[PDB]
Amino acid sequence: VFTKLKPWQIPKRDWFSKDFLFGASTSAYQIEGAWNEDGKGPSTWDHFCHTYPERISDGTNGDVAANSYHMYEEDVKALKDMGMKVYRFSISWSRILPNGTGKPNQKGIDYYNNLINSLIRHGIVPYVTIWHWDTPQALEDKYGGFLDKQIVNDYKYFAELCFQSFGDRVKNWFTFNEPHTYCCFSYGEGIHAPGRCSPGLDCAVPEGDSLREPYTAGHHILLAHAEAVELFKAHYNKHGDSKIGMAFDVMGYEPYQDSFLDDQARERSIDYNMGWFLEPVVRGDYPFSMRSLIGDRLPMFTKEEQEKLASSCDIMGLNYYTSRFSKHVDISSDYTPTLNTDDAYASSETTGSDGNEIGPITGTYWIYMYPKGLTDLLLIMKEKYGNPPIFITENGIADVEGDPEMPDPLDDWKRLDYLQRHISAVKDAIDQGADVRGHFTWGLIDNFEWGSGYSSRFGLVYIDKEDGNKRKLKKSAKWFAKFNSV
Amino acid sequence: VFTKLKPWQIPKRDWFSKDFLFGASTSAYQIEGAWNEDGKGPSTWDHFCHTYPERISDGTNGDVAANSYHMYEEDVKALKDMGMKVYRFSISWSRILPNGTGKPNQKGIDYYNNLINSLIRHGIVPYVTIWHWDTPQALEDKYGGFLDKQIVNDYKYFAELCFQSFGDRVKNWFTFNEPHTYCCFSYGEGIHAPGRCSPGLDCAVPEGDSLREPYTAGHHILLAHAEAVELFKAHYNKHGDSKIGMAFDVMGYEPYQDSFLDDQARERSIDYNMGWFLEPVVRGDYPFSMRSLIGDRLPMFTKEEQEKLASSCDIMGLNYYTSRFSKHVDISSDYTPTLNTDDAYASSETTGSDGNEIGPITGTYWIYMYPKGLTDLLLIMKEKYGNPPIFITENGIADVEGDPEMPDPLDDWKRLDYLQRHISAVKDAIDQGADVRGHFTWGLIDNFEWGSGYSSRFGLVYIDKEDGNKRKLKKSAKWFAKFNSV
Amino acid sequence: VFTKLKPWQIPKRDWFSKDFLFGASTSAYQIEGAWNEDGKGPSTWDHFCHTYPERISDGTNGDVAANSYHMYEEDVKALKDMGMKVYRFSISWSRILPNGTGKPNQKGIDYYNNLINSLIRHGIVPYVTIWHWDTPQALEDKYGGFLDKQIVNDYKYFAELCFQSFGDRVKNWFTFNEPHTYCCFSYGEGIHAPGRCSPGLDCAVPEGDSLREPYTAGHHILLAHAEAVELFKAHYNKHGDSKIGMAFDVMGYEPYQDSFLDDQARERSIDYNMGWFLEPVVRGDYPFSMRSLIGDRLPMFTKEEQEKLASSCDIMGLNYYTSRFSKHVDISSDYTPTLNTDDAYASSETTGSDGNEIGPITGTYWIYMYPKGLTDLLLIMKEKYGNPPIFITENGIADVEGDPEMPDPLDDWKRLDYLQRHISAVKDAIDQGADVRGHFTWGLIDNFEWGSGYSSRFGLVYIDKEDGNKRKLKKSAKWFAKFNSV
Amino acid sequence: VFTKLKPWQIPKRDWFSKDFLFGASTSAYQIEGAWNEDGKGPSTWDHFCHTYPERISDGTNGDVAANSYHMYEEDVKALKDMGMKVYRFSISWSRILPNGTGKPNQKGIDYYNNLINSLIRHGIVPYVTIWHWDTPQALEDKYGGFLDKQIVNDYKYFAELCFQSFGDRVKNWFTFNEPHTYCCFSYGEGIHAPGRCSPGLDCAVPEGDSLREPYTAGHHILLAHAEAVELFKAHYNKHGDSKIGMAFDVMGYEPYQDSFLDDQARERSIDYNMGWFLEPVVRGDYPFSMRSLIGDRLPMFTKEEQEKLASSCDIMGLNYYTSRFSKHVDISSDYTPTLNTDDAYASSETTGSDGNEIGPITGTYWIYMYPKGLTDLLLIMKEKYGNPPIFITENGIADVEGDPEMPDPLDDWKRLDYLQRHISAVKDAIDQGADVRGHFTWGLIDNFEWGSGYSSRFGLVYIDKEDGNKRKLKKSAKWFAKFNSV
Ligand SMILES: O=[N+]([O-])c1ccc(O)c([N+](=O)[O-])c1
Ligand SMILES: O=[N+]([O-])c1ccc(O)c([N+](=O)[O-])c1
Ligand SMILES: O=[N+]([O-])c1ccc(O)c([N+](=O)[O-])c1
Ligand SMILES: O=[N+]([O-])c1ccc(O)c([N+](=O)[O-])c1
Ligand SMILES: *[C@H]1O[C@H](CO)[C@@H](O)[C@H](O)[C@H]1F
Ligand SMILES: *[C@H]1O[C@H](CO)[C@@H](O)[C@H](O)[C@H]1F
Ligand SMILES: *[C@H]1O[C@H](CO)[C@@H](O)[C@H](O)[C@H]1F
Ligand SMILES: *[C@H]1O[C@H](CO)[C@@H](O)[C@H](O)[C@H]1F
Repeated sequence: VFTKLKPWQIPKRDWFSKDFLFGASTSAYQIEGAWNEDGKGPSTWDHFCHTYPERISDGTNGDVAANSYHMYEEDVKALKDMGMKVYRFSISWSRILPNGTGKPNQKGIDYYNNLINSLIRHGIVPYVTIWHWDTPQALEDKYGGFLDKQIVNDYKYFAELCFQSFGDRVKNWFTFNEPHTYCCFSYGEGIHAPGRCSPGLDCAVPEGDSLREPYTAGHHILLAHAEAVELFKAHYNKHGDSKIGMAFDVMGYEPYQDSFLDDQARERSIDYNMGWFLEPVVRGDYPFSMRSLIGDRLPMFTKEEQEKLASSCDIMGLNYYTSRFSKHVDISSDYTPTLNTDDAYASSETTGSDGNEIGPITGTYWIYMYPKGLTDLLLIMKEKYGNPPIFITENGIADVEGDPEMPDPLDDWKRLDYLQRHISAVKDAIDQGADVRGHFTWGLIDNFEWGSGYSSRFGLVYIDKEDGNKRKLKKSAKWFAKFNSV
Repeated sequence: VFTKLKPWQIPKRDWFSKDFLFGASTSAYQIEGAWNEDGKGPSTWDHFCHTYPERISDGTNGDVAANSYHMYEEDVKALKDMGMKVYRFSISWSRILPNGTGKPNQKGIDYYNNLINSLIRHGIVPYVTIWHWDTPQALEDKYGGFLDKQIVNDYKYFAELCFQSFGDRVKNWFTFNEPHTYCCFSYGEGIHAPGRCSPGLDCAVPEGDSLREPYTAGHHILLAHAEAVELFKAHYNKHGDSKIGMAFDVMGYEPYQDSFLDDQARERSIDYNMGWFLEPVVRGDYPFSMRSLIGDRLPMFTKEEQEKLASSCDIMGLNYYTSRFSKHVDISSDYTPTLNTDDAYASSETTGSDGNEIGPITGTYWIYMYPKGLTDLLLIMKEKYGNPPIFITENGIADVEGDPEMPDPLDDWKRLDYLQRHISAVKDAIDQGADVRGHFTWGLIDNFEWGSGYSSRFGLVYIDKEDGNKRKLKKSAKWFAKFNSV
Repeated sequence: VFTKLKPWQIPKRDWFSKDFLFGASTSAYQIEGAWNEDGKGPSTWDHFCHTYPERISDGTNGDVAANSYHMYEEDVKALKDMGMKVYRFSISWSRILPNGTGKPNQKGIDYYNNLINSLIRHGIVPYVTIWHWDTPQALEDKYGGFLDKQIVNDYKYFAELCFQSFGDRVKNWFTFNEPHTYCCFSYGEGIHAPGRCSPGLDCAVPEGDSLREPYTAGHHILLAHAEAVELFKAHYNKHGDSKIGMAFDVMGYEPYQDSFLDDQARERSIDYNMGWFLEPVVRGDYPFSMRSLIGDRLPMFTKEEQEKLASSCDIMGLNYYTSRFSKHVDISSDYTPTLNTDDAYASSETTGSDGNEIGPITGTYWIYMYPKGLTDLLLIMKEKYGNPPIFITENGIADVEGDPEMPDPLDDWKRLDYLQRHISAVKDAIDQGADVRGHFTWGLIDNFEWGSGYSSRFGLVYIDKEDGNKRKLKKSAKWFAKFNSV
Repeated sequence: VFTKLKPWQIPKRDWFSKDFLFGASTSAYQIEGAWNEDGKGPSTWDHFCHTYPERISDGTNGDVAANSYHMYEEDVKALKDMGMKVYRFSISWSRILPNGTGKPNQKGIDYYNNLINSLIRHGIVPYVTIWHWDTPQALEDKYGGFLDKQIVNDYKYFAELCFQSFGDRVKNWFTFNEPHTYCCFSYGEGIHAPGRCSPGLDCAVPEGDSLREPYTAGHHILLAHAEAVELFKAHYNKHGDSKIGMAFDVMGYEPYQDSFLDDQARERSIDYNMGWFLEPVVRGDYPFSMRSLIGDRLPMFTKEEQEKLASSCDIMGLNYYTSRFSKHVDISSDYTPTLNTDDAYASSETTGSDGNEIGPITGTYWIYMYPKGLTDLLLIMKEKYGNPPIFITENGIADVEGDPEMPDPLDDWKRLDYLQRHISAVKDAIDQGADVRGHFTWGLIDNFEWGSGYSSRFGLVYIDKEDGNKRKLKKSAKWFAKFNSV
């Protein structure tokens, strides 16, 4: 049993202002393929699938993906067929600068220009993510990538190349997508590229430090962000018509039990999941809870860095899927952190004190449906962080390959119902005064879901692997066509 | 200008239930004198005035004080004349056990029995504080007093002697009064006996550690408390008619500025000022904020100790005078704590972000009038800590000797107005559901105010030093006589 | 110490609708100079500085001021450089009709036409104040100016000349600016032109009646207003695209103490400060509190006048700077009013019952920062007076010449912070449903601040007296350029 | 149609605390008879019926009334049969001091002692009204009664005689009952004894001043009250077990229409009806609205009088029947007050702006049922005047002689339903925190209703005029017997 909305509860486009923006997202590694064509350099993700293919659940990789490097016109067509106003895509760093640094790859640039111009031809606004986990392996080999401060200037140069090549047409940018997921998975658990973790943990490269490397990578992301935004505002915003921000993964939290301790744990969960990266772009420092618990493992900003970081986003993206219960862990003699996420002293529980799961499972094991958590986080943005302009830059569910209760990949009523509930939760936040400007479904098309490969399908549009990677509208996509009055 | 209540706003006795208790407090060192009579041993406070007399502002000490060791019948008479229902006094450890341990001093015991029996004769209920800063100097010399765990068992034995000698008549007990003030002043700033602080700070004995000794003393107080309460419940409560708790100094806090940082600082101020000692008797551990900021300087409880501490108070005393603004301090490279109170990362400010003091000065430099802070703390007790039974075991103001705006020591309209506002703030909390059971003014009589000597007068009843230490009712006391319908 | 907003609390242009209007104000006498050029007649203010120069604090006058009669193009340029959408300026009655009545001065008219056309050329909307304290001295000499009903028809004719000359281009008008300040200062205290007060008070011309002349002048203003608005609606609004109202000085009030008496005093303060002039344009009579306290000194309206006055504003301006505490004064034998403002029976106090000032001083002695008072008054407009369209037609602070804490006249972070807090308070009112349509800073440029001369600088733009009256953008002005995305 | 409460909405005794007091009231002139027996002097009411019998609607008077001077034991019996805990009765001044002053009438005293002792024998507490409109005609003849200050001392002496004769047994006193009704009717409209009004108005003695005499009488009542209470507290409250206050007639008010003017009118209605007499005993002065509108016709208090009046009631009685709409009247040229009640500038309307009466008629033309008005006034007491102890000292309805819809005088379901609704409204106020201590129905027995004679029956107990003035329990009385569990 999965209870759907009553029909009079289904969102209508008029619930939202005329300037509010509906769209969908993808990322370069997840859809493009052509991983070695036209001069493209390898990324950490090319390298990690090619050297540790067993770390992808279903044995696949992104060498071809949805083949959007050649089929992008079909991605544009599917957006136009759903009536979407915005497409949020990412630039593959390694496609445009094969060595991370130096000579731009002109074919890489032409590709983005082609997609950009096609969107504009079709009345769709491009929102661009500069970096989406996607680091050139040349920079990884040369100095350990995000673990070395040399990443800061190299990223700055990449960002600049984006502004120069695409900024006359692209007016909305996100520097980084999901720094918290990236740091935890790539350098804490190590299940994501480049696959690092502490000795004795199970990841491709157990030569790292799960209590230190995530913070180091994180700190360089934030410094990279501040440099790029400074450069943008000084030399690439002459009309004053362009906006730049960052997109954050966020989970909602509820206290595990009715207890002032779990109330405190909940605030530590949110600092750690959201405030890690958001509190630096707001005030130029990490949350106090994090500095107090993580100490010398969490680098200090200089005064110049504090001030460059504070107020560095015109827009913020929130990538939201699900929520957890937050359960208080005591500081004690018998307990020491082993993963970076242990430093919150709050375990994320899928079941609450009364023995119930937080909401219904939606397909993949980690997406429990809890739209209230999203409205809650949006009200924190409003009340605590100054109500800056929010886009929901990811929201959606997977259908899991071979699941007997999702036998027809186009009949995604479950995805549709989740998306309708979340859009309705965004309406709730807007009615309560939250400054939300858009909703971008993850994903436009089924794509390579990292460690799960293609086996997790997140698209509004089906990618038929047995039929030449053809784009087919699912039931969800067809609802959007009607909703957007196409 | 000091604005008084309008007359229709003045509390009436009927505002409060018939079982609600109005009373006054004193402590042994502050009123008794007779510091070496009838076999009494010296305390840390005898020693500290006799060895470091220059640490008392006005050059005085407690050798004679109000001379309540001989004039207690006049203290009883003054309570009866105001119509008070309760007298909260302390037992001098050194009077009853001159060496801290061993043979009881029978004259010391007789004295308390005399006071107790006189109160009961006069219809007044005795509430007894076992320890009020007042440690035998023999235990201080032998092992450093509260800095050594041997204090735990020695205190237990003292408490037991109290229960045995006085428990057939005394049914309400506080183990300790103001642990937070005691730890900060006696071992942090070192302005109170035994006068210890870090090398390089200005106190009588700069041989201590202002970042460690306060926590050590504190931890032993809490262990001493748990042992005494365990012993009490097991062997001294056979009728089940007796109650035992602890009394805490508390300041109200308001955020310095409208900022989520100062909201966070405020919660750290309250943990540090109130939760330091209260959160152990509630859950058997210190506040998480304190463990996170203080780490190895804050001792761990064993599991037996956690469980003995949790729910160890039947009643709690709140000693309230004033409030502060709490201002957020960042964890940074350039900042290290030097006093224990630095570990809150929240400075207590008397002036707020708009440049105004929190409330009017009342006489002594640290008592700013802010009755709202008291209602607020009472609602935290209710909402956060389970609404346990609260007594206001201290509340009041000083008149400062020689102040030209308080030229007549009996005309204390200012004290009266403050007390009426605070009683009215207690009524506010009770109307909002806070379980408040009594209000004890500090102090019954002018007394030795520690480092300020007699120059700070806190009494409802004037002690005429030029007229044989005679008790004279002030205007405040006379209001109580009417209020209590005498 | 002057605490600034946290950076995430700073208003952004998007807080406000696209039709909301940001602008700045000036007045003719305060900026124009050229006080006797091109046929211009003298005003009461020319006369009052020339006959009583000692009544201007710093010994200056408005003979040249900012020299905007010749430098208006630089005023326009400074508005365009800040990105302002609206300029609210006043018409000098005496420039356009040197004798008050009769032959128009064509050069006077040409001047306004030049400013108007320049604003429109530069995309800026003109909002025009017809009269801003600025009465022709010929009418003052002939019949005592606003003290004689002949002012009513003479003003009507002046207004008509404005509508005829400028109404094809100007579509928003205010008949009068700050009647309450004008009546109190010019005829009560007498510190403003024409400088009248009761015998025995200290003003230039103590031949008046501080209990009667303010009400007489006031009543004629209101009658003048009703005549001009009747004429406007009947003959100068053929497209129905024009709006006409009045602008009121207002202070916020808080009760001095928690007392139903001070609650009553507060409502009398607001009637006297705001309702004096606003309640006539709403219902066609003065507030009942005023008629009850002022009796025969407060003229009666006829029925025709009541009906002409009621609903006579399409738009209202609120000129807001600061707030006061209102303290109840008793009607008693021993007390009689001497100034008109005594008739409120409520003294305006800068300090409250707890001994604190209402908010921080901002430079000049009478501007205490209290943005909450503005939101409060805006909610009274909404809830009590029918939520008519409100413009904040003045709001700002002075920097005082020679103040050692404002040594650099362009570094006006203090002004900027006050303005950001007030804009944010306007946002608060709008979120609570108040119909606020614009915010005009006082002043566009440093100017002649009446009895304080040039020594009080109110501008967003500095007027460099040592550099040829050159316009220089202050830090506040530069913030507006960014805020308005220029 | 008169809609009754649903049965589950009917008050139960347990709705109220165990100390809450249910009782009934009467007054001396209205029930006693024996108007010239045993040495009793005549009152203003004896004189007024005997000289102006045509001013009593039904041609009757109080010469015999209920004959309670001889049948008081039946009044006691009826209270005991209903289970009442309290009887509020008045002392006839003229019975106990036939000449107003001088030799006490011992038989008059014996009578009250007999009633008092009988109540106590029967477990009923006496609450005594010293004066209830009932002035000795000797004082009326000698100096015009309440119009001369000599009434002040004469009343003081009468009160003292009461305290001396009855104070060992009577512990609760009201100095005066309904001063506002008394002043308006006796000296404004003149329909009550001594029957005075302005020349040209229709009353027995149109030789008075309806704009001045009510205030003069009122002011002396208040001075008389302050003197008696001062004397009481100083010499007749040695155990501190006695309480003294005043009882006020009050109507509820609602604004006639939704208009800030009617909101203002409503506050003037309440000041005039309730605050006239209540604001003096609270703060020692009349309401500001009254001083502002009434000026020299409203006498000033001296400072001694202000302070003697302020806080002069331990208890307050509210006599409540009904409510009105308050409609704003303008201060204008064409309008001058003729009756004292015109000075509120607020007409009391029985019908509201929507054309509906405020509530259902209950029998007599002026009692419209509106229990909400009572809860409202009780919350004003709580929120504005300090929540002093309130008794509802009168509340009830008349059955009108010959009314065809009340043909059986004992079947008073209508009275019962009104009383149940009002008791329930008192419960509402108590639940919202109002300090209400008792409910006394007017009246214990049918009695002489002043200008309406016996034709208005207000009793819980019927007085059978055709059967020897026999007491018969009505349906209402029988409900009380059950309610009070008899
Ligand atoms: O586990 N997560 O919270 C989470 C969030 C965003 C993500 O993108 C992913 N992910 O790609 O596996 C996981
Ligand atoms: O400074 N304090 O907060 C504070 C509290 C209780 C106290 O007893 C004292 N004291 O005795 O100095 C001081
Ligand atoms: O004192 N004021 O409230 C006030 C208001 C507006 C004003 O314009 C002035 N003023 O020009 O001096 C003063
Ligand atoms: O008319 N009234 O409001 C009112 C009030 C109390 C009353 O006692 C009377 N009365 O006796 O006629 C009348
Ligand atoms: C947002 O989450 C989705 C779902 O896990 C991922 O595919 C994206 O890459 C991440 F950006
Ligand atoms: C409570 O505070 C008072 C006032 O500072 C001290 O005298 C007491 O000893 C403390 F217990
Ligand atoms: C508004 O107030 C400002 C500041 O006092 C004055 O300069 C203006 O003339 C008045 F309209
Ligand atoms: C209370 O009102 C009742 C009903 O009008 C009168 O009879 C009383 O005398 C008055 F006190």
